[PDB]
Formats: sequence, C-alpha cells, structure tokens
Amino acid sequence: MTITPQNLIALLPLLIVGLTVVVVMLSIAWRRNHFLNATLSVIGLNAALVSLWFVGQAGAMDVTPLMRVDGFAMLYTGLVLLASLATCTFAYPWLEGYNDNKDEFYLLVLIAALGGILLANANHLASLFLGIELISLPLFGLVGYAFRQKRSLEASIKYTILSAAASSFLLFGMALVYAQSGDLSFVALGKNEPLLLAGFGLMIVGLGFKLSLVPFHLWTPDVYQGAPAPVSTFLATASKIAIFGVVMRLFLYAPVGDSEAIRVVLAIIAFASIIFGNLMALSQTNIKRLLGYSSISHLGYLLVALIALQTGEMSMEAVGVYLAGYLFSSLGAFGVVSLMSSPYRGPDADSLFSYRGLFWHRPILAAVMTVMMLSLAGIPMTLGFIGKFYVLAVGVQAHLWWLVGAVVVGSAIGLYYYLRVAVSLYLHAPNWQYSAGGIVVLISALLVLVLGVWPQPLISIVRLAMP
Amino acid sequence: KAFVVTRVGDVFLAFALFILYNELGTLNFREMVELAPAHFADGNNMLMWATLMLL
Amino acid sequence: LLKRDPLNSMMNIPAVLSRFAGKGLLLSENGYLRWYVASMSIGAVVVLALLMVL
Amino acid sequence: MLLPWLILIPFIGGFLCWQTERFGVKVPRWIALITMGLTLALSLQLWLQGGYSLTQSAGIPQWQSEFDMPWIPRFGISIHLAIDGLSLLMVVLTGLLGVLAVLCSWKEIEKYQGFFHLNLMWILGGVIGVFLAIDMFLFFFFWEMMLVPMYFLIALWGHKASDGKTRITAATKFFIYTQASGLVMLIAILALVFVHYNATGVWTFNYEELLNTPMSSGVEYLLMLGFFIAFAVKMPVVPLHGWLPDAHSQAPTAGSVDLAGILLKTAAYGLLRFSLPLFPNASAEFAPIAMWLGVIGIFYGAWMAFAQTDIKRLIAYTSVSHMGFVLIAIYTGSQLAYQGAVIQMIAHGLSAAGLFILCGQLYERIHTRDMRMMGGLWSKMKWLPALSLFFAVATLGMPGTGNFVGEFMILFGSFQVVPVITVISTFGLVFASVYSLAMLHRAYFGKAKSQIASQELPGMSLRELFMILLLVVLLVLLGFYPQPILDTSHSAIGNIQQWFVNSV
Repeated sequence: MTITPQNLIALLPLLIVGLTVVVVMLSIAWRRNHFLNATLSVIGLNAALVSLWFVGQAGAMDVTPLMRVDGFAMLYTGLVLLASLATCTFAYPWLEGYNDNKDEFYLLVLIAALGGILLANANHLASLFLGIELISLPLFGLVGYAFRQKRSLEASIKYTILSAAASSFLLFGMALVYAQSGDLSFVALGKNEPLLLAGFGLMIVGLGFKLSLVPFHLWTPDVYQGAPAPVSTFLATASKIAIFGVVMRLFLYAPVGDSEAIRVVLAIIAFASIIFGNLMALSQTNIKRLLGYSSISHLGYLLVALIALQTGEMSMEAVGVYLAGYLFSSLGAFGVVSLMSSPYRGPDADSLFSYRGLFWHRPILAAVMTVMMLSLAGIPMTLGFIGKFYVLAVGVQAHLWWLVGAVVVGSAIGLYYYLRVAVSLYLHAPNWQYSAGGIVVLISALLVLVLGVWPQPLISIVRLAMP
Repeated sequence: KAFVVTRVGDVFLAFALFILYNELGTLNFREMVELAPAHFADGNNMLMWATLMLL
Repeated sequence: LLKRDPLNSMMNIPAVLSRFAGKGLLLSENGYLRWYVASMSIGAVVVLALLMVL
Repeated sequence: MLLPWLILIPFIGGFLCWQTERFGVKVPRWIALITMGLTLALSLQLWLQGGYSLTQSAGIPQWQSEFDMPWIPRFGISIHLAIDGLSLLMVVLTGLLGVLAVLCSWKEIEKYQGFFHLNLMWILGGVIGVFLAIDMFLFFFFWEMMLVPMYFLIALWGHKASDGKTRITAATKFFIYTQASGLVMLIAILALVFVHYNATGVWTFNYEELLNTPMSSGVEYLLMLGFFIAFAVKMPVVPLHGWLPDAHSQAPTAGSVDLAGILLKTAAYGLLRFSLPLFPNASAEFAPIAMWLGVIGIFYGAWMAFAQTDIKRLIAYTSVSHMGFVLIAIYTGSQLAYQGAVIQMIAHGLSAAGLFILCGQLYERIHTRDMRMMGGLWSKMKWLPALSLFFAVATLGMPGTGNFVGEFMILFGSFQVVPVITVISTFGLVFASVYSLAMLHRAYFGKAKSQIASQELPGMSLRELFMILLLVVLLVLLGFYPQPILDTSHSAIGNIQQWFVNSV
C-alpha cells in the first residue's frame, strides 16, 4: 500500500526521532557544543513522548507489510523512550569530565532509540532485523565510548564479536524458516516439519544472546563492568525491553509457536536461566557485575510468563507490568551508580566493598538504591512484587509447576545478595544537571513505592494498551 | 531432685485427672461418689488405669 | 549430643549446596572470548538436538 | 470502621517521629508512648463496647466490626479488615507489648533514634494488620511487610556495624527462612483461587467464598501443606526453627520482645483461622503428622534448652517447646483444647516478654552475657532476681500463672480426642522444670565470686520495675481468673470447631 496520513500519524514515533538525529548531526557540525546537543536530543525524545498521544488517536492498523501498529506497541515505545530520556540525563554528569569529543554520545543514543521503537512495531521478519541492528550499532560503539581505559575497549570488543555472531545466527535461522513457508511475515509463517523447527531454533540462539539467556549470558557481566554507567542504564533497560516485545509477538502470531516442540525448549532455557543466574550471582563484590547477574534472572521470569502466553489471556498484562516494574527498578539503581561518578574520574571505582557507608556520605541517594534494590527482589510495597505475583499466577494458570517452583527457589536464592547491598549502605564509613540526575532517580523512587502499595492505576494503563 | 521427683508424681496424678473427666465428667468429690456407679454399668477395665495411676 | 543444634544445621544444606554450586558456576566463567563463542555453538547444538527430540 | 484507623496509627506515628526528629531528639520517645496508648484505647474500646459475649453458633462469618474497600478490583483484592473475638485478644496483647517495647527503649538516644522508632511502629503495625485480615492478599502483604523492617533492626541495631555476625548469619537466616515459605503459601493461595475460578467463574480473593470452594480429593492436600509450611516457619515447628535463637540472641531485647512475644502468635492464629476452615479433609488426614511434630517439638526444645549455656538462646529454646502444645491443640477436634491454646498463647507472650526484658536488664547491669560465668548475684541485686524467679516459675505449669491453665486444658481436650499421643505429651512438664531450675541455679544461686565483675553492681530504676510489676500482676490474674477472656473467645472458637466437625 501507499502512504496515507493515517500511516504518517501511526509512524510519528519513528519520525520525530529520525528528524532529531538529523538536527543533532547538523548541530554537531555547526558548533560542536555539549549543552546544545544535550538540549536538542532530549527535546526530540520528549517530543516523541508527546506524539505517543497522537498515535493513540489512531487505531490498531498497519503501515507497511513490515510493521503492525497496535496499542501493545504504544506501551513498548514508551518504555524505550523513558530509558533513552533516562540515559541522556545520566550521561551529562559523567561526560562533563570527559576530555574531548563529548558530543557523539547523544547521536548514538538517538540511533538506538530508533532501533528500539522499530522493534516495538513488528509484523515481518525483516523489521525484526532492521531493529536489532539499529540498536546494536550504538551499543557496539557506546560501550567503547571513552576507549581511553583499558577495559572499555575490552568490553566493546567482546560485545562486538559476540553480537555480530548472534546476528549471523539469527539471519541464518530467519532464512531456513522461509524455505518452507512462502513468506517471512509473522502471521503468514507456519501456514511441525523439522526444517521450520530447526530454523526456529537458530532464531532462538540469535535472540537469546541479546536477551541474556542461559547458554548465551557470558557477555552480561563483562561489558557491564567495562561500559560507562550511563551506557549501562541503556544497556540494562532499553535494549532488552525493546527486544522482548518482538520475541513475544512472534510466538503470539505464529502458529508454529503453538506447538509443544518449541515450548519445551524455551521452558528449559527459562528454568536454567533462573538457576544459572541466581546461583552465580551470590559471590560478586562488584555492583555492576551484580546488576548484570540479576538481569539474567529477570529475563528468565519474563520467559516463564511467555511460555504460558498461549494458555490464558492474563500473560499479556503480566509481561507488560513486569517490564514496567523492571524498568523503574534498574533505572533507579544504575542511576545511583552513575551519580556516584559525578566526574569522569577515569575508571570509576565502584564495588560492594566500596559501598560501605554511603548513608552518612549521601543519605537520599542511599535510600533510592535501597528502595530499588528491595524492589528487584520481591519485597512488597514495591512494584517488583506485583510483577512477580503475576508471573507466579501465570505459571499456576498454565500448570507449569517446575517453572513456578524455580521462580520461588530462585527468589529464595536471590534474596541473599540484594539484601547485602541494602545493608552495606549502612555500615560505618571507610552541578545543575547533577541535581537533575538526582531528580530522575528520586522521581523513580517515589513511583516504585506508590505503585507497589497502590498498583491499580498501572494495570489500567496496561489493559488500555493491550489488544 | 525433690522438685523433679515431685513433678513426676504430679504428672502421674494429672493422668488420672484426665481419665476421670473422660469417664465420669464431673470432678467434684461427692458428685463423683454417687456418679461413679451410675456410669459404670457396662465397662470397668479402664477404671483400674485411672485408679492405679491416681495411686 | 544436643550441645550444637542438629536440625538447624541439616536444613542449612540448601544454602551450602547453593553457595558451593554458585562458586562452581563462577569458576566456569573464563574471560577468554574463544570459549564464549564455543558457548554459542554448544547452545546451538543442544537447542537443535532438543528440538529434534520433539 | 475503627479498623482502618487501628492499623494506621503505627504508620502515622513513624512518619511523625521522623518528622519531629528535626525538631528535637527527646520527642520520639514521648510521641511513641502516647501513640501506643491510643492504639490500646481503640483496642480496649472494642473489647468493652463490643458484644464480646455473642452467639456461639452464629455461623463462620461473624464480626463485631468490618471494613471493606476496593484495592485492586481486577482480582477483587480488597481491604477486608474484620475483627473477631479472638482477634481482639491478639490486638490488645500487641498494644500492650508495644507499650513495653517503647518503654524499654526509653532513655536510649543515639546518632539516629527517629529511624529506630519509625521502624519500631512499622513492625508492630504489621502484626496488627495480620491479626485483622480476611482477604488473602491483604493477609499475605501484611504477613510479608512486617518481616522486612526487623531485618534493619537486627542489622543496624544488632550492633552498630562493628561485627559482621549481626547481619550475615542471624538476620539473613531470619529473612530467608520466612520469605521462601511466604512465597510458598502465596502460590498455595493462587492454586486455591484458580480451582475456585474454574468452579464458579469469578476472580475473588475473599475468605467467605473461598471457604466452601469445591475441590476434589488429593488436590487440597498439597495446598494445606503449602499453607502449613509458611505457618510452621514463623512459629517454631520441628523441621524449620533454626532462625529463632539467632534472632533473639542478637537483636536488642526490645526487638526480641517483638520477635518472640507477638511474631510467634500469628502462625497459630493462621492455623486457627485460615488453614483449618479452608481445608477440613486435608487437615483431618494431616492430623497425626501434626501430633507427631508437636510432641517432638516439646521434648526437643526442652533438651536443647537444658543443654545451652547462654540466656537469650535459653529463653529462645523455651519458646519452641511451648508452641508444641499449641500445635497439638489446633489439630484436634475439641472446643476446650482450642480455648486452652488461646489462654496458653496469651500467657506465652506475657511470660516471654518479662524474661527478655529482664535478661537484657541483667546484661546492661553486669556487661556479661554468659550464664555460667556469673552466679550468686542474689546478695547484690535487690529486685531483679526475685521478680525473675517468678517469671521462671511462670514458664512451667505453676498454678496462679496463666501457663498452667493453658497447657493443661489442651491436655484435657487432647486426651478427650486421642489417648496415646497425649500421654506422651504431658511429660514435657517435667522437662520444663529441669530447664527452669537450670536457668535459676546457674544464674542466681551460688557465690558472687564466680565472676570478678560480680562485685560492683548498679541499681534499678523505677519505670523498669513498674513495667515488670504490671506484667507479674497481670499474669497472676490471668492464671487465677481466666474466665473473662474465655467467654470472649467462645463463639469464634466454637464455629471453627463446628465447621471442622461438620465439614468432615
């Protein structure tokens, strides 16, 4: 079909952000200024949030055969935009101390927002590929931003080779499915012969690298230690939040995901992700590796809901609310880590042994890390508990007894390291945009508390979005 | 040692107290006196346990 | 024989097994990037095998 | 009506103490005393104004006051606070223990003291919310949020960040051993609601319609084990009680008053209220396992109490012996046995609170925790050991104390239902005597030359003696005259027993 004004209003998120890249690139070539580039980039992402209202004026419809725009995609675009908003506000205080070329940062984050808001809208297997790679190239390059350290370049190179490897597995799987089926459109796929299933397993490999699943999780510690903390805010939250939407939509639409042959394999990956995350996560004394270890377990809880997407309609809202709660928890925690590095400081010295005290140093910021760190676990009065509660309900609904038991025993194992960091901020002690960065994490603390005690308004938004 | 030994006897004493309430209902001595033969028309074997353990 | 409490210790073995198994999993990580790609191949092998037994 | 206010005063007081922390430092002690006075005023007002001697056979739904409010309407989760007769005994007990907690913390100023008291009121308010809970999710949320603030108490106030033994063993075992089983009973709640949703077709989390949900045999048994696991790690039952002595021996003894006297109450409250009526046939099948675990708990706690050398772990191992009587009481078909458990349970709190206050009092007098190190302090202290003798006397079944009538009506009802497990159970009284005398003789009887530090002893202030005198006189009136609170609890206990009888 051609371009109609309905299609342009539907495409408005992918458009405002793209116009922002052009204006930011022209502004970089004009002046090369940090203040103007930060202002121009944050205005475009805020303009994308405003235009989410305008696409809500439009209904559930297609733009091209590549994309389908539903109300589900409206919420996922919003999650990615607040993470992009969150990462630029955490990057200005870290980059003020950087020695030179301080302006390429917002350009790459803007490209990654294009990639994230393109995996929200998906209907064809090719859009899946244009999105994964649009976000990886900034994540190829931003973990290597400030390569002057001996580990940022190390982290960039390890992530670079491995992410190209996953994309090559995804592309080879993407074609081996299309050999049987006449089209690669998600809906048109599956219209249980082994080549289609074999092609499907290859896409699971190429998707489970970025979702940090059990035999592909090896990158998640190292780059999270190596990357800058502003990059870790985006790498923990936005990428996997955007990626989880497209992998859920493929199994919802495709009739091959209805068959139990793929279901058993994904359940075992989810089982082992919880276990192989929450047991190796105990011994760590580094906060960045600690959050990277928890990421593997959080994506595992998302999978134990996704396996029962096909049994009961409550799994849609369950995945949605756990993603919202998981966004807020990780942004607050990673913002405090980045807010401790108020200058560039070369290599930031962050560790669990380095976080003795921190309440008599900065009391407000210690409270935010504690609230979010209790929210990661499953303690009530926090939004993580309501998200944990729906995934338990989904597993009970679909009679996945081993999987729901894994979440409980995984929660039982994983309570230990969250609580040490919560109490280690209470042992004996050994600029304007910085106040803005404090405001972002403090705003998130208020939100996770009020949506843990009072969780109904977030459910109303989620059922408003779900089709 | 006296305290331990006297409480062993008191456990032995309270055992008969449970049995008397199970068998004859009221623990008053006189009401027990003219309630004991009324309740004991059929079975007598368990009263020796009550009384021996009372002893 | 009850100077130390037995059943508190014998239901601590979940923590003992978890911590020791967690230490083994940490030692399973290397840092050499060739084995990371070998992990990717060996995940592909087992996923295809687990799909072909279904 | 009064119930929303009566669970919220603890949280309101924590906000105001921490607000007036900036205004002053001597404020939160005096703020906290008045706020707990208001809590007992509303609790005692419900005791007097309400019809405590109500109808004994008014069904399973019966409540003097009731609150409903939509909280999460998608599952029907509502703030379904509703107070029964025995629940009102629990509320008045925790209000009194809160007064003792805030009185023992008097004259305790630190770098921060408002933080301690907002946490103190938060944990006591959490226990009140468990006691008034009919909706299952509200019950579970309150059950798990009274469990988080004690961790901060044991961590930051077990000792001020000097030794690592106050967090990584004591507080962490306390936290994990409760929360894993809390998640177990949550999935038990969800499996029960899902089988009810298949039966009828409404998403409800309310106790009245989940009470009679149709379930096939062999299904509700697993849910009954799921409820009992969370109800067996909070009150000390045989397989899972390792957290209790560590928690009591490290927390300050005011935190230990919360940890022993009232956190042990809520599990048997839940066994009476939420586990027995929902699963009648499963509990009837599970009964003999419960009796075997009960007798093992009594004998086991007394032996471990006799074998221990310190005092906080000593009273902490009396508690596990005491709760075995309660568990055997609940898992029988007798009304008298349940009414014995209630009086034993209130007396359990009142007989542990005084001992813990006094053990902490003795330590701060002599600065030495080990019991066998001292001895013969009677010639030095003037009021501590005499009052302590009666509390050790009140621990075992000594009449004129509430513990005797409590444990002993259980035994009457227990022999009414089943002979052989009861005749084993009675022998714990002899073992109760031996660890009671062991405490008394190792601590107070002897010569003061057993320790060098037993030669310079301080005096005892008036307010501690006042709050010890009130507990000893209160406990004697419960032992001599226990009729008023038994008349209160008769109808609630009766309908639970009638449902457990008639539903089988």
